[PDB]
Amino acid sequence: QHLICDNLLPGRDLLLQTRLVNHVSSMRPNIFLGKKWYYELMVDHTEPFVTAEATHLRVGWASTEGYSPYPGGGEEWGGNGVGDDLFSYGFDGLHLWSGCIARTVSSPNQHLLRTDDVISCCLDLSAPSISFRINGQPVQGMFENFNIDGLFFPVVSFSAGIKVRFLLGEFKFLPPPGYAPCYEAVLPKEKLKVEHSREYKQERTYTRDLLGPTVSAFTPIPVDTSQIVLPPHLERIREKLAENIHELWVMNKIELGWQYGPVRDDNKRQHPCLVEFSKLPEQERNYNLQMSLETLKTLLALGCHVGISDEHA
Amino acid sequence: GVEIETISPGDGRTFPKKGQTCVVHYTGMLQNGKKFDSSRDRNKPFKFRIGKQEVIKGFEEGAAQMSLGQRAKLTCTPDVAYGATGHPGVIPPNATLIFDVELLNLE
Amino acid sequence: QRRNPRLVPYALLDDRTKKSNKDSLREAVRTLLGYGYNLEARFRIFRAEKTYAVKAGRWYFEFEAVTAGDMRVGWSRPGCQPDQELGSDERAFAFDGFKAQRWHQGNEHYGRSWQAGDVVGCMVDMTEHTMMFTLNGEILLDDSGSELAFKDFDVGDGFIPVCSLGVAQVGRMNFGKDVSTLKYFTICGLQEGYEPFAVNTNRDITMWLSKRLPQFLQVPSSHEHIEVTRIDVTQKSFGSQNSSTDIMFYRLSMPIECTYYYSVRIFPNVWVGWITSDFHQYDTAFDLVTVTLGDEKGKVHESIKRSNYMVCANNNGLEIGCVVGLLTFTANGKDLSTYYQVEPSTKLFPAVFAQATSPNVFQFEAGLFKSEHKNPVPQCPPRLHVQFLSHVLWSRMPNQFLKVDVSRISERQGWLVQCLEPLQFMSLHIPEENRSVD
Repeated sequence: QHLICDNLLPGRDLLLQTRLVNHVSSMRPNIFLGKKWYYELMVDHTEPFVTAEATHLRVGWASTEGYSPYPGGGEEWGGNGVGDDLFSYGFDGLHLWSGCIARTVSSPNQHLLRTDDVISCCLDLSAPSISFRINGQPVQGMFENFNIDGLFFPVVSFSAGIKVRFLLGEFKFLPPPGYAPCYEAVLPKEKLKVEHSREYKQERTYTRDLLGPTVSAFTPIPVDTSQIVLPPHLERIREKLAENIHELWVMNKIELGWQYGPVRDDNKRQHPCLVEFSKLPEQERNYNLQMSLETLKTLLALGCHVGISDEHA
Repeated sequence: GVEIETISPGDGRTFPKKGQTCVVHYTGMLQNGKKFDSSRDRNKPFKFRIGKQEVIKGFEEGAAQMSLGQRAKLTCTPDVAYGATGHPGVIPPNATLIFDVELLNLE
Repeated sequence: QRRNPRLVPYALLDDRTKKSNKDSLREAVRTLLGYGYNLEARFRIFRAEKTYAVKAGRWYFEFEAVTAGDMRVGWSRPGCQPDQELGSDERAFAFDGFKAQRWHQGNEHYGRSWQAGDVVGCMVDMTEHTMMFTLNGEILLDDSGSELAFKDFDVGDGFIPVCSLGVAQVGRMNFGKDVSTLKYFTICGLQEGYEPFAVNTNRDITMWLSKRLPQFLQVPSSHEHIEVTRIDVTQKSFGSQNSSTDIMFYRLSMPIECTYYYSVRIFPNVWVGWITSDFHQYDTAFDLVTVTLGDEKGKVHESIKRSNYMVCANNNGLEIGCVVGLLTFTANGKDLSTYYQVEPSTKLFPAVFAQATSPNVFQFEAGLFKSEHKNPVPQCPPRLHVQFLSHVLWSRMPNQFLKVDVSRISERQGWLVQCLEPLQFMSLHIPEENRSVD
C-alpha cells in the first residue's frame, strides 16, 4: 500500500483531483461602451476569510462579443480575468489576472484590499491601454494593445461577505486621468441599473424564468450622398426647387419675426440672406442649393421614382 | 532560498525570537496550482517552537521575517523543501512550494 | 462635439432636434408638390434532470409562455442533443404554440396560438400511450379536432420536460411543489386524476441547459461522417466524407507543460496552432493581449507575453510545431518565421483548424515527440498510445443549473452591491485534458 500511494498519488494526473471552491459572482452596471472611459470603487467590508479559502476581488473591464459569464459553467472554478474576454485586477497584494495569468507587478503600498481602499480604473478610447490607480497612485502599468471588438463595461467580481460602493452617479473621489466619466452613457434616455452580469437564472420561489440569448455604437454611418448622378432634365427642376426652398427659407424667418440687415446676427433680429435665390452669392445660398440637389439625389436613390407629371413652380 | 511577498503586513517590528512558539495559519500549495495542505482547513492553528528545528527549513526561515499579523508567501527552493526525496505520498520528487502563511501570535 | 453632448445618432434622441429638420424636409417635399412631385413606392434548451425520467405514470407540468417567438415546449426522451434543433428526431415530442404546430420528425399542425402571458401545459399517460397537450383550460385539439395529441409513443428511456426558447424570449415552467398555486392543473388535471412531478419530493428539480460556450469532446463513431484513424510513421489520418463542411476544429488530446517537434501533413487554407485550453471561439474568424512589466515605474519593462491561438498557414504542407522554454515554427524543411516564443508555465494543446475540401485531409505524428509528453521520458522512438484523441470543438452540451447561486443585494446610495452568506462548490477538475467540472 505504501508502494501504491507513492507511485500513484503525488503525480496528480492519472486519477482525478477535487477540492471545494468559493462561488464567484461578477456584477456589471448596465452600461455597454463601444471619448475615453473611467470609474471608481471603494471597499466597505471584506471579511477576508469567511470560507476556508482566499476571497477574491477582481476589479476591471471586459469585452462583450462572445462572453457567457456563467457561474461554474465558464472557465476553471469560476473567475474574472480568466478568459480573454475579461480584464480585471485586485488581490491581497493587489496583482491582476487577465486570462488566468498571475503576474505580481507591485504598488507603492503592497496593499491588500482592505476595507478602506480607493480603486481608480481607466480605459482609453482606441489606444487600447488599461491602467489602474490605487488612491491616486499609478500602479506600475501593465495592460496594453488588446482586441477592440465588442463593447466594454466594468465587471467587478466578489465572493465573500463583501459589499463595495460604486462611484458612478454619487461620485465620491475621482482623479481625472485621461478624462471622461462613466456618467457619459446615461445621457440620452438610459438609466443606472446594476445587474448580475448575464443571468441564465433569475431566482424565485416558484420558477426561475428563462432566457433566449440576445440580439447584439456612436460612429454615424448614413446612406452615401454625393455619388448619385443627376440628369440635367432633373437638374432644371432641381434648381427651380432649390429656388423654392430658398424662398421658403425667407418665408420661415418672416414667420419667425426677423428682418433683413447687413449684420449677420441672431441677437438683434437682422439677417443678411432674405434676398432671392440668385441674389445671394454662391457662398451663402449654395448650402441650400446642394441641399436640394442631394435631397433629389436621395429621392432618386430611395426607390421612389417620382416622374415628371405636373408643372414646376 | 525563501522569497517573500507581503500579502498583508503586520507591523514589521514585532517579528519573532528564539524560544518562542508562533501561531500561524498556513495554506500551502504546489508550484503547479494544486493545493496540498491547509491549516485553514481543519481549523487548527499550527504551532511550532523556533530554535528546536522542528519544521522544514524555508518555513522556519520565513517565520523569522513575518510580524505579529503579517501574511506572506514563502516560495521555497526545492532543495530547502523535502528535496530530491520528496514527501512520500504528497509532494513529488523535486517539487516547489508556494506557501501562504498568516502569522498571528507569539508565545 | 469639447465633450459636447451631441455624441448621438439621430434616431436615439428625443423629438426636439427632429421638429425643424422633419418640417423643413416636409417643406422641400411641398416644393416638390408645388412643382407636382410625389414620393410613391440561438437556442437554450432548458430540460429537467435525467434521473427524473418518469417511465410509468400520469404526469403533467404547466408551462407559462411569456413573450412571443420560438417556444417549443413538451416532452422528450433524454437523447435530445441540444446542438441539432428540436423535433427533427425520434426523441423530441413537443408542441410549438407559436405558429400552431407540433414537432416530430418535421411538421404537423396542431392546436392554436397563445396570448403573451398564458400557461400552456403538457400531459402524459405512460400506460395508455397517449400524450395530451393543454392550453389555458382548453384541451388543444388536432386539425381533425381530437384531444389525443401524440399517440403510441414507445415507453423507452422515460420522458423529461423540455423547453426550447428562441432569440429574445422568456419562459416559465412549473415543477410540482406548489399544489395550491398550480394555474391550470386545477381545472383539468386533479378532477381527471393526474399528478405533477413534485407533490412528493422535497427539492427543486435541478435543470440542464446548453451553453453558448463551445467545449471540445471526442470524435464518436456516430458522427456525421468523420473518421480519425490510428495508423502505425505513427499517423492519425483523416477524412470528412460528408456534404456538411463549415469548419472542423481539431485538438490533440493532452497538453505540454513548461524540445521535440511534431509534424502535420496537409493534403489540400489550413491553420495549425497550439491551443491554450481556454480557446472556446467557434467562428470563421481570426482573433484571440499584452501585459507589460513594471520596474516600479515601467521604463524598460515591456515584453512579457501575448498568448491565447497560434498561427500558421505545393505538394504537401508538412508543417512542424517545434517546442522549447518557448515555441518556434518550421514547415516543409524551411522555417516559417514570426514564431510566438512566449510561455511562462503554460499548457499547450497541439491543434489544427480547417475546412473540408476533400476526404483524406490530414496526417499526424532532430528527435520526436511522444516521450516528452507521456510518463516515461527517455523513450526516444515515438509511438501513439491509446489515450490519444482527436477532439472536435462541439458547439453545445448540457450544463447544470446550480440550484443556489448567492444571496445578493444591490442598492442605490453608493450602489451597495452586497453579498454576505458564503457558498462553496464541490469542484473537481480532470487534469489530463485540462478543464473543470463540479
